[PDB]
Amino acid sequence: IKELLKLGDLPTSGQIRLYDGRTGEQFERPVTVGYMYMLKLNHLVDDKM
Amino acid sequence: KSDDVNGRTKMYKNIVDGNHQMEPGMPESFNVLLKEIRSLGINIELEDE
Amino acid sequence: PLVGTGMERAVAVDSGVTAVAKRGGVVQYVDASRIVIKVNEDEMYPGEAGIDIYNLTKYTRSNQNTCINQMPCVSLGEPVERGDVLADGPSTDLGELALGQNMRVAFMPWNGYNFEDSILVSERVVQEDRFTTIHIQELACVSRDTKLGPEEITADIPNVGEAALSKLDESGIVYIGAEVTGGDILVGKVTPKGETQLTPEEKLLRAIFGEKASDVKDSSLRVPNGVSGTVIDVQVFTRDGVEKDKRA
Amino acid sequence: ARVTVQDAVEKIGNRFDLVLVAARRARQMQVGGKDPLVPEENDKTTVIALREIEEGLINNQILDVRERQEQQEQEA
Amino acid sequence: DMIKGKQGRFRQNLLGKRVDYSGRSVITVGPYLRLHQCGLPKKMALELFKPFIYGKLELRGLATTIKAAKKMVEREEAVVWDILDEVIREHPVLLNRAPTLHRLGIQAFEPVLIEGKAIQLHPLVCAAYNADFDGDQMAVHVPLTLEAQLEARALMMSTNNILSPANGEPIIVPSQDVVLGLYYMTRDCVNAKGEGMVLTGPKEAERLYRSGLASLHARVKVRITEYEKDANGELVAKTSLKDTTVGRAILWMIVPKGLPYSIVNQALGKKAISKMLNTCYRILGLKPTVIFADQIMYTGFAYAARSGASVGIDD
Amino acid sequence: EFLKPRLVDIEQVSSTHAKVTLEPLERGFGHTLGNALRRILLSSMPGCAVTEVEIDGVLHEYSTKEGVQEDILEILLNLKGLAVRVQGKDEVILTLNKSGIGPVTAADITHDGDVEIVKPQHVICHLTDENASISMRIKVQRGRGYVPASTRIHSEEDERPIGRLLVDACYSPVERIAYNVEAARVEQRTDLDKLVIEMETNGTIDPEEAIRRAATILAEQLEAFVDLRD
Amino acid sequence: TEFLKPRLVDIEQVSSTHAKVTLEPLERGFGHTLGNALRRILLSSMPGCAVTEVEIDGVLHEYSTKEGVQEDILEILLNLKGLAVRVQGKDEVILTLNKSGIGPVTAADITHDGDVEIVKPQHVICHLTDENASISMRIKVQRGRGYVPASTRIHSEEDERPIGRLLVDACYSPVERIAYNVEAARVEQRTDLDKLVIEMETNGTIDPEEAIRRAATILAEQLEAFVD
RNA sequence: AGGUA
Repeated sequence: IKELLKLGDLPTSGQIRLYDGRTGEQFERPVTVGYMYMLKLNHLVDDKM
Repeated sequence: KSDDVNGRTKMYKNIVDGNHQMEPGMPESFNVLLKEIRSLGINIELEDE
Repeated sequence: PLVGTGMERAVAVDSGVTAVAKRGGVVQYVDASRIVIKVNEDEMYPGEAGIDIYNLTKYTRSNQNTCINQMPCVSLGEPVERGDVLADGPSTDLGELALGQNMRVAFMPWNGYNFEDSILVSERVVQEDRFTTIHIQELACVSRDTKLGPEEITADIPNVGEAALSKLDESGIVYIGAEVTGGDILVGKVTPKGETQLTPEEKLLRAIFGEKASDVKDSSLRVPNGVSGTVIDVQVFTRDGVEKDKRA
Repeated sequence: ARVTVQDAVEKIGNRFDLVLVAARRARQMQVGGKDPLVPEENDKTTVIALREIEEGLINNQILDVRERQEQQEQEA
Repeated sequence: DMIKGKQGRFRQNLLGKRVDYSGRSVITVGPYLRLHQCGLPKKMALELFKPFIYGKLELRGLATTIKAAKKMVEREEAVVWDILDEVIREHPVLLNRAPTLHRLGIQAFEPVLIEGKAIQLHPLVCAAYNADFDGDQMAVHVPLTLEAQLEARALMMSTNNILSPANGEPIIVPSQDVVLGLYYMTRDCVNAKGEGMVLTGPKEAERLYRSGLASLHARVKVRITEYEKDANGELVAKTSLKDTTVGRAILWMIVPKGLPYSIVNQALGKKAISKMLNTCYRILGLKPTVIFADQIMYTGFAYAARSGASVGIDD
Repeated sequence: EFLKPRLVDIEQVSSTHAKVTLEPLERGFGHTLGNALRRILLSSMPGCAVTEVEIDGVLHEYSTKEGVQEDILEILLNLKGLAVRVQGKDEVILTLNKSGIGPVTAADITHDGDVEIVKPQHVICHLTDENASISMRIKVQRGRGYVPASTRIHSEEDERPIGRLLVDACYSPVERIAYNVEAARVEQRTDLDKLVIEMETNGTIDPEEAIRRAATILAEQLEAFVDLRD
Repeated sequence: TEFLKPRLVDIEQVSSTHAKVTLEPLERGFGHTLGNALRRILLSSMPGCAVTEVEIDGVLHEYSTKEGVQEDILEILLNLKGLAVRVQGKDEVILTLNKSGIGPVTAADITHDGDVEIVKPQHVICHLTDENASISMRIKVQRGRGYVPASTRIHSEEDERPIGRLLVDACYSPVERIAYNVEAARVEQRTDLDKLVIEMETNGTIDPEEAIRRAATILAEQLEAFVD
């Protein structure tokens, strides 16, 4: 995984420091970002009311 | 709000009219219970003091 | 899915939701509803076997009231062979199983909006119209034969607004493709009204206004409140021996 | 809005008959016949009763004595 | 067989004694809400309070009959929305977890109208409900009569139930994210920007932190006025220098007057925060405790977000 | 007391990519200006977007015509990303008309004098039949922010024509904003930094006009702060 | 296009020190934009006057005891940071504090100049006990922008001075505290608006409303060149 | 019946 990240010109640790949107000030220490496969389950709030 | 049909109607009318108080009444479930117990060979009654 | 396990292709192909080419050849015709394949010479039966036609199931109600449609993932002139994915079914792209979506996520607390196991979601997600599902729900209006008189479907409904009449045809059925919301009338069902009991105040009011009780009561199928959407398909089933209507 | 009823509990230590007395006060407040004694912020009778009890204007005794005096002018 | 039932008699108590004027929906976090209030979606609020809407509409005379009010509310015109805000403003509503294990499973909150479809629940209260936001559904009940409204405000209210009925220690305790934020804010390093500085008031500490001239945690001497409940219940203002960290002073800004500074001049875990709330309640009372709990929730969330605490593959 | 930031070289590494520099900025102001401009650009940028589309052959979003390999919903989705600039009119109705096999792209739209297609290669659909013909009326209007077709449909009450299809309009022209404050070294004043704003936009809004509009919005907001009502 | 502007700004204040200003309605996110911008302007860079260098006629160290004074040098230096001084003349000016006798040495004991105005007439600076019962020094008060810690100042100062010039952190900015809270707000049926709550504690050198308005003036003054 | 806590 780290080798493939190096091929992508990305930090080896997999953590990138992110700048907040509200204040425009970066968080102390890097934060883990990445593309995760996320699923929308059949429990939609519209059906639940 | 559960089983007292007369109390439920009176509450709805009171809230629409802008008044907040209730008739304790008797839930219809309990009257069903009384009639169903009487359906057996068992007497059940409501006695005053 | 960016991070798969290799069973995505097998699951997508083996399930019936994917239109798979039974006999290889050259794609002769591509359409959102039809895919016509000119079979190869070495795969046709003796005589004229001709073409292979695949009709794509589109926007059909599943058992969970979710849309299932198949989109063509091939183009004209593409050479295909047996076992190839001609059309990608629901939650499937390029022959891979594609239930959800791959999204950029950051693991960090954010003003407590993601507190227990909660997710915080950017407006870009709804802007990209991703994770936007299509729910095809089913509604049934049955015109029955009651002892008060046979029910009928008609556009003219007593004591209703003209907006309701607007969306129906002369047959009392909403047009295919009309946008409806909760409470709108879809089928103009009416039931032969029986004997009517009137309170003294009702009798006084009918004496005043000159109105009298309607011989037929409204029984039209309204959209249940809380749901919206477009009428994409209308089915009419009239049993044999009963007169057909215009919409059928 | 009344976030806490602890100050009201201080005046009426039972914390249950507090509900009864403030409910009586608020019902006389909503049902016509009685006029407020504390300024409102477009609020219903409940927080009015809480504020009235909190400043000591209304408890069980004041409500009872007031219903007497009103009974005496209406009987006249 | 109709009499004999499980659990208990069916129609009477269970199953199940259904109730009117109730709703149900999925719950989400309410991190901006005050403790005594909860987010209630506009649609559920409208449907729940239809008789109230009719009553107020006929009171101000915008509808001449109940039927006209029904047409107005189903059209959902902007007129009925102000009526709805008025009826919600003071009316408390009961929030209920699907399983009810103890009396904290039902708590009153002031509903706040929100566009959307899920009930926003106060983060501090989810511990009492044993509710995690993973699809849990909660029900809302409307206490109709004035006696019931008052009864909910006095007893059902969350702020009235800050302590567990099984033990005196508070049940509304900062739990996970806010605890992490507090810990990161109070935990001290060995070297950081702005060590050895001398500060007066925690206000200079917050100024230095927000300006980036110092670090959130660094050993600093700060002059702070701690108040002690002494004599007969009178505040004793003692102003002196404490060796602490910037984050600790920033937190001390939040802490209401009357508590010893030693309570925050330490690494704060879950136990530390729970003990600190218990001490605050015992020393000050109810209202300072509720205000301090809400403020500590806000501070913990904010400084957890600013922390950027993340779990990687290397940690 | 202060020196004044001035619009300096605005380079275009790409048609959709713009790097705009602001050199004479006081230290401590770079992050403030950068964050403020980022917020304003992502939030309140006026832009042109498609709102309603009338396709002759179909009656709703969930149908398909002959000779097209993309569902009508897919055509609407592709049109959502269509990049267009209108100058004189706030609302325009473009006509798309093409028959014959081939990829129907954005350049095929009948272009008016006030309407510019900045992404002519943006494919709209594919016609896979010789006699298949597409005729569409695409309504493009001006707006800011994100207005989906579930809010103005409540303000229109089931729009009377059934042949028209409403799409969610993402009027935002800018897709990505970043700002870097770096030490701008210049002879006058020892403490100065420059703000480099790297912007990815759909080409509908020029970076110069973008920055000017963001500054105008920020100044209008600050106007309330300048004069306080007591 | 059509742009929304805040209506009916409300301000509730405590003395000339602690003001809460609520502003609504603000369009999506604008509450955070304005709050963060104002907070950075007020904190990082605001013109003001502050104490920079101090004398101690006794020990010329910044952490040793002072004879005749029941306060060590570090905390008497700290006392001067809280001293709110507004100078209306030349940028750098020297104030001589010379008073004998036991008791609290406060700001009233400092001589008043035509260019320097003492905001707080009673403010604890020192305490004098029996031993020498005399306190004496000269203090630099300088005009500057923002907050300049002493540890940073010596880094930015290569011109050396004889030992006795005790450097102190200067808070030129008049605000001790600035915070903004963004909360949901309602207008008509659109609920995406937000209230901006600016809670700010100032030193009294300037009224909080004046502080906010001049901060916004500085921001817009930075801006105009962008707008045409 | 399956699914959710």
